[PDB]
Formats: sequence, structure tokens, C-alpha cells
Amino acid sequence: SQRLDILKALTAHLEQITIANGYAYDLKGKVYRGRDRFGADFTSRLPIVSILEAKATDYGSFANEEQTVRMDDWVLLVQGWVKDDPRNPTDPAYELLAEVEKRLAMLVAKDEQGQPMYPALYRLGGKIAKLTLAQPVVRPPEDGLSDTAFFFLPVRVGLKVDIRNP
Amino acid sequence: YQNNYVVGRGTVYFDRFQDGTNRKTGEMYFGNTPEFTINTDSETLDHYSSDHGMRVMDASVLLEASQGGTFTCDNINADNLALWFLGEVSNTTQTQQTDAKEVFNPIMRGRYYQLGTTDDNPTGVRGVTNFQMVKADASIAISVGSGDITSIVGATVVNPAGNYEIDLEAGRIYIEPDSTDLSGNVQIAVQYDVDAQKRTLVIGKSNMVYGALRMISDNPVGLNKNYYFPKVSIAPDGDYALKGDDWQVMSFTFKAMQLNNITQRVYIDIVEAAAAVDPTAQRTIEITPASTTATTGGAGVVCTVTVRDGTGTAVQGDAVTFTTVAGATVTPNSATTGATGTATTTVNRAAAGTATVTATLANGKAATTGTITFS
Amino acid sequence: MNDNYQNNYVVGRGTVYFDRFQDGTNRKTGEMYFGNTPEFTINTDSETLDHYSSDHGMRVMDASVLLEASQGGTFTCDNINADNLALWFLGEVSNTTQTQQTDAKEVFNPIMRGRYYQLGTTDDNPTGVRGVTNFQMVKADASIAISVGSGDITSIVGATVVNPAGNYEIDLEAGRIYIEPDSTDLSGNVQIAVQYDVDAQKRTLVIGKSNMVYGALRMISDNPVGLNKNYYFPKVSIAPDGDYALKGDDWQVMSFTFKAMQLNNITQRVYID
Repeated sequence: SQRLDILKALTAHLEQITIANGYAYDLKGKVYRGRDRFGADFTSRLPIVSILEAKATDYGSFANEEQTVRMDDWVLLVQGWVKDDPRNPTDPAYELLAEVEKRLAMLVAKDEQGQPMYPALYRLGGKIAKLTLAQPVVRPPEDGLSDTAFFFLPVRVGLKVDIRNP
Repeated sequence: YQNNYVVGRGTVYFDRFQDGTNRKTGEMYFGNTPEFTINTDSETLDHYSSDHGMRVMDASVLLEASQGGTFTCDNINADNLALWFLGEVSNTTQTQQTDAKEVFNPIMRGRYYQLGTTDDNPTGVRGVTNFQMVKADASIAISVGSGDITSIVGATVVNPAGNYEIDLEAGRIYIEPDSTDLSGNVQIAVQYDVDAQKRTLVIGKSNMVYGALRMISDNPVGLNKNYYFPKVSIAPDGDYALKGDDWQVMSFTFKAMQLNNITQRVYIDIVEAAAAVDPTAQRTIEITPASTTATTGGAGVVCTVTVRDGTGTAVQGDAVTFTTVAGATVTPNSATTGATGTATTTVNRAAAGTATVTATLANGKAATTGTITFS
Repeated sequence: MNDNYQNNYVVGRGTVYFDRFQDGTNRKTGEMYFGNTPEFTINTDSETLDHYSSDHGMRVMDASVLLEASQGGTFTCDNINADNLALWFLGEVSNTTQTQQTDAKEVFNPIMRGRYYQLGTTDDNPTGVRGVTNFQMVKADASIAISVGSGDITSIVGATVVNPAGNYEIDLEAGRIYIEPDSTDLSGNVQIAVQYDVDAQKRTLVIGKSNMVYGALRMISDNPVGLNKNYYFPKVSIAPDGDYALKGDDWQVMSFTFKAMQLNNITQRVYID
């Protein structure tokens, strides 16, 4: 599938946030997906990033009548957990969020002269057209209490979908 | 074969011609162009049969077709303004002066006076020092001859406290609105020294700018097509909002012209996909300071450089050379990247003030920079 | 029958050429391209010697012989160049080089403050010289028969040197000297003499004479629409028409009007290819 290949590519792209690659956090094997619930088997191994999809069934912008080709606005709910500092309850999440944003930007980040900085990453290899990172949210859980820091980062992936080869 | 449904992106370049000539000077990248539209305004000459019909058309030929367009740039830099304001960039340097003198007649309280406004410095000088001022009655004429203004007949020194405050970098005097000494009909003579500064301006003129405009296609969806206008006249379009909540944009309109009877107005290049460059050979470099402040002459601070290939992977073993603007010493000056593609070096500086650090690879990739302050 | 006839609708474009004849002679010299001609029109005004019968009817015409049809035309040129000007001003182009002259001397008598003076006005340089250097001037009272004697102009009796500051400005490349109106030294019943060095400026002119210009006029079509036709007037008299506006918001244009004439009793006034 198209959507699944894109998701796997984002995952393997974030699974390269590693200390051997020049990042302060090690996410190899820990960019999880399709889990709505993360327990002690996971939380005992932070930091962890999880990419779920938004529960909204939007309608794309169609290129043709017969409504076969469209530009999707596929929203992905990137979120992550890292054990906090009890006296600075949410500072760690800003740093992981920064690493994740910096990694994701590699896909669209042009240099100052309009050329791609990382051409092989750029748009995951033509799989995606756009990557609109939302203003991220770092908060404690609204009810409940935790020494685990939460960051919430919606990502709108733009991609051409032809339902003849979806 | 396939239908090419396209989402538009790309880079715009303008090859400004030398005045009165079609001689190219070089493709200047505008920067981000949120909007780039081509509009063709056509007028046909129609002939109607007068012999048989009512108003039967029998001939119709294109009399004029105005190929052209408009585009907006979001990057505000000297060149694009000089293009918008129909002018030229004037990279100049203001002469060092000592005991420069000027007279303001009349002066009104609650007003700003700019030092050094003259044909050599039409927006006034910057970096004034050693300012002192004397007032005189406005009825009489005073002259700033040789020697100090204090020797001027009938002039008296003005103490700044409660009479004026001086912006030395801008060279702007503020005559206080409740000043007692400068109340009434008076004039002031001023004496100031002028630091030498390289001092960039944009001069607005009334001369149209011709050039070759090229659009490269970065379409994330659909095939790429590169548009080339061998000659266009670019003029400002619309309004340039210097103040607002949105980002500044300059809208340009261009009119395509025939460079010569041989060359057409526009060439669209159909771009077939080329073989990608080897990413493992490409290089990307980013540098960031640990902190932007240090005590001058102390232990300084570390800034970290990360080197990556076209895959985002960190590069072990690339040679890096650091350098700084002035007075800063960098040890090690040249470093080799670790397994994590990172290198670090320490900058420290004897004299207080700001500095910036940059790192450069083999092949000269980048001049990335961070800012450092020593105090 | 004619309902499907294909009319040749034409949008006129083309190049005009004029072959100036040698004076007093029908001998051609070469087809001079005028350049852009926004307008090229052919006019033909005619009069017929009508004859009416007196024997019957009030004014029943019985003859209408043609006396004269004056083929001719008018065209405008927007390419302003020396040769077309020489046609308009009924004159000729003069290519010259002004004689390099060192320590050339001149007098102006009297002079007025606030007026411009052109150096080198001579029958050889009727519009003055260009490319002057080493200029110096001397004052003198306007009544004396001052003169340019040999040796420096400062040698003159009763004269006095003049400094430019606040007294005159000099446009060297133009040979124009401006007497400042505030000039204290050049006030009153005063005259001046000047000494200047003249460069070897290569220098061209149009002399507006009064000779009628006969020639051969050709129009070669480049019609983007309709079939091309090339008009040749073996002999015409070019003359200026209307106004040559040297100053205005739009482009300069020279208007010419020409009369077609029969080069010889064997040739015709016009030939269309």
C-alpha cells in the first residue's frame, strides 16, 4: 500500500534518531505504530515515539472528474514519551520534540538557495508532497499524574492518491 | 502517456542585464516565491464579410499577445528591493571624521534631527561619538568655521540633561519637548565625530530593469517544467506593506519581450528525470553554539558541528576548519569528525563584544555561523 | 458563385528604401533603409476635364478625359538617424574631424551675466567645438578693441585674469561656458577673452540645405497576413511634411511626403510586384 509504505518510511526515518547519528536520543527500534496503548513493556524503555493516524475521514482535493486522483491531507499524530525531571517536569520532552522536528524537516528542508539539503530523504523519495508540522504541545496529562513527559505533534502528510493504485 | 496532474513549486531566478544592453550579469535567486502566475492578454483583429452575411466573420488574426506574469517574493534583501524600487544597491563606506560640525536652524522641541544628512550620506551618518552642542538665537546667522563651535559668537553650551538625548548609532538628536534651554526661537550648532562604517544603501531610481527570468520546477507532484523568459521587464506590482502581522512580500510583474527576432518570448523545457547524484558523496553541515555568552578572556564556550551525507547519516572522518570574525581564537582550529559525525571546538576572545564562529569542510561546503558575545 | 471567394485580407507591414539620386542626375546611389516606418500611404488626387453637350440636355456630359493624376504618398520614420534627417532638412551629412588646436583664443564682446557662450563658433565649426581642455579666461573693459594676439591671452594690456569660482562654469566636453549671474568680476560693461585647447574630436554634422531630393522609393512587404506586394517608384521627390517634434512624451517621428514622377517616357511612375 501507498499509505503503509509512507508510514514505514517515516518510521525508519525516525528510527535513525540515534546517538551514533548525532542526536542526543536513541529511538532505534522504538518508533512504534498502530498502538493505542503503551504499558510497562514500553514505558520501561523510554524515549518512545508513536505515530498514529487522526480519526478524521477527510475528503481530498480531486484532480479530475471521475474523482480518482486526489491530494490527501493525511494527518499523523506523532507523540512521544520520555522520563521527566520531577523539578522540571516537562523540559525533556522539548528536546526530544526538537530532535524529531529536526529529523522530519530533512524531508522538505531546502537550503538557502532552494535546493534540497538531503535529496535522497527529500519527500521520502517522491512518496509525499508536503509535510506540515503543527505547533507542538508539551503538557502534563490533563488528569492523572506522571513522571513521563508527553509531547504531541500533528503532522499533515500531503500525498497524491490514485485509487487505481492506492 | 499518463495525465500529468501537477502541484506547483519551484525557484525563480533573474539575470539582470547591464543598463542599455542585453548583457547578462547573472541569475539572481529571488528566494521564496509563494506565487508565480503567467497571464496572457490577447487582442484579435477580426474582419467581417460585408458582401453576403449580416456580420459573418471571415478572418481573424492575433494582433497582440502580451505574455507576462507576476510573482511575489517573501525574502527581503537588498537586491530584490533595488529591483522593486527600480534602483541600485550602493555598497559604500562613510568617511571617518573628527570634530565634524553642523548647524540646525530652526529647531523645534519634540523633534528629531539627523546628523550628517548630505549628498554623500543622504540618510545621515551612523556611529557618532563625542557629541557636544551649543545653542544660539535664531535671529542671527552663525557659521561653523574652523575651531570648536563653543567659540561661535553668541553661542552657549547646552547641557544634555533635560535638553536633549542623543542616539549615537543612528545619529539622531531628540530635542526634549519640555526643554528649558532650547525653548524659544533658537538654533543649535553641533560637533561630533564619525566612525568609519561600511554602509549599504538601496537607491531608488526611475529606470526599468530588464533581465532573463527563469523558473525551475520543484513540483512535488507531477513532472517538472522549467520556464525561461530570455528577456523581461520587471516592475513593482501592487503595494509593499512595510508593517503588519503577515510576512512581508514584494509583488513583481514581468512582461516578456523578444530578446531578438531569433529568440522567442518564452521557452518551456520539458524535464525528464535525471540520474540522482550519489548521496553518500554529498555533504551537509550544521553548527550550533552551546551558549551565546562568555566572559571575555575566559574559558569561552563550545560550539558543536554535525556533518551528514545526503541520507541524513552522520559522516565519520570529515576534515573541518573553523574560523572567526575578529579577536577570537579557536582551538582546535581544524578538527576531524567523530563517529557521531560531530566535532567541537572552543572559542574565546580577549576584547569584549560580539563574535561569530563558522566551520568549513573540505570542498568548501558551508559558512554556517553562530553568534558569540564576550563580556 | 462568389459566395466562397477567398478575399486577400492584408495587414500592412514592410520596409521602405530610398535610392538618392546624384544631383542633377537620375543616377542611383543605393537603397537607403529608413528603418521603422509606422505609416506608408499612397495618395492620388485627380481632376477630369469634363465636357458637356450644348446641343441637348442641360448638362449631359459627353467627355471626361483625365488631365492629371498625381500619384504620391506620405510616410513616417521613427528611426532618427543622420541620413533621414538630411532628407528631412533637405541637406547632407558631413563627416569631419575638428582640427586639434592648442592655445586657441577667442573673445566675447560684450558679455551678459547669466548667459551661455559656445567656444569655437567658426565657419569650420558652425556649431562650436567639443572636447575642450586647459581653459582660462581674462577680463577686460568692453570698449577697448581687445584682440587675440599671439602669446598667452594673459599677455593682453588692460586685461585681468578671472577665476572660475562663482564667476563661470565650463562644460568642457561641450565647449559651453556659463557666466554665473552673481559674478562680481564679470559685472558691468565688460568683455572677456579665452584660451583653450581643442581635442581631435571626430565630429559629424547634418547641414540643412535647400536642395530638392529626387530618388527611387521601394517598399518591400513582410505582411504577416495576406500576400506580399512590393511597391517601387522609380523616381520620386522626397520632401518633409508637417512637424518634426523634437520634444514630447512619445517617440520622435519624421514625416515625409513624396511625389511619384516618370523617370523617363519609357518607365512608369509605379510598379507593384
